[PDB]
Amino acid sequence: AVPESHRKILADIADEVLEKFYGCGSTLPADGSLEGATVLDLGCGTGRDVYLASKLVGEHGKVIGVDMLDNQLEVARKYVEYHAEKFFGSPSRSNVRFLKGFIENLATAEPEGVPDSSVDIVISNCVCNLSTNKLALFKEIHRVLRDGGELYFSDVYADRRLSEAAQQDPILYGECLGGALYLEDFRRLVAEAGFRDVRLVSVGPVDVSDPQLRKLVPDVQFYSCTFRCFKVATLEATREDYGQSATYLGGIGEEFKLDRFFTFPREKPVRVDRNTAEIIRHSRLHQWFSVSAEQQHMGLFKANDSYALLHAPLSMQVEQLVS
Ligand SMILES: [Ca+2]
Repeated sequence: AVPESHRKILADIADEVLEKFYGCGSTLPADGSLEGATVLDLGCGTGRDVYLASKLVGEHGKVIGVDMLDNQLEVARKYVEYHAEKFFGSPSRSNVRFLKGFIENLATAEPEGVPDSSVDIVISNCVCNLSTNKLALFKEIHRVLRDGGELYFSDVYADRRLSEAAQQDPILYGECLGGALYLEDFRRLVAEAGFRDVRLVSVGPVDVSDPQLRKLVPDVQFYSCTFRCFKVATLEATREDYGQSATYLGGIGEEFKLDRFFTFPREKPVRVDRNTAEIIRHSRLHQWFSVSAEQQHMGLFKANDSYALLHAPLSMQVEQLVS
């Protein structure tokens, strides 16, 4: 937890914001990739993650938080000036705002709604499983994102379908296990929402130890997954070879790790499927990459040392890439 680069910025953030923040922090993409981005944190709380992003996006970027806990927002809302001077030398130069509303309908949040195609990166940590309608949440994320933008988030998933009994249990529900999707049900739902290519960034195990809770979910394996789901018009459901290479140019780290299949060393050409090329080309990432032209179609993409897993269901990717 807590990368070194963030550590200094957190030391700067108002102690009331940190003391009262509920939850784990939203993980963020590589810091350099955030410059100038518009970022939205679903379930922002006291604003810990909003304020951290504020600094990293710089003065041209902007950050929006949403949440419906009155108490937590009121804290967030009154340290705007604080952080605008601590990051940007004047108290009237804040690049952030907090909105009150259900994450399921961003359009009706207060002061203002989040308009269509206005956001580069949507972040959240552990909001979906406590959510009332997952599909409507995902559809709404897709609405607010611009082309090339991404949902970059962490949640709890399961390696199989939970029983109605487990879904009804209030302790399980509250731990965000009860509402966990089977990963394949997840992949289909999110695709029905418009996101056709889901990329695994990292995965951790989650254990249920308490013997009676465990009895509702006997052999179920839960995982904490961070996924990134780009909104890019040209993506297909399959990962197809059109003979391309991408080359990370430098500037935002020694190397760029797109997901658990694709790592790009500075100035070394790496062969890529066309989905991966389109993500690079239409996302903010284009700035730090060179992507070669589409040739003739060559079949499914195999020029990767884990290609069989690359095409396998999410379930197999996750379980293999923990162990
Ligand atoms: Ca949060």
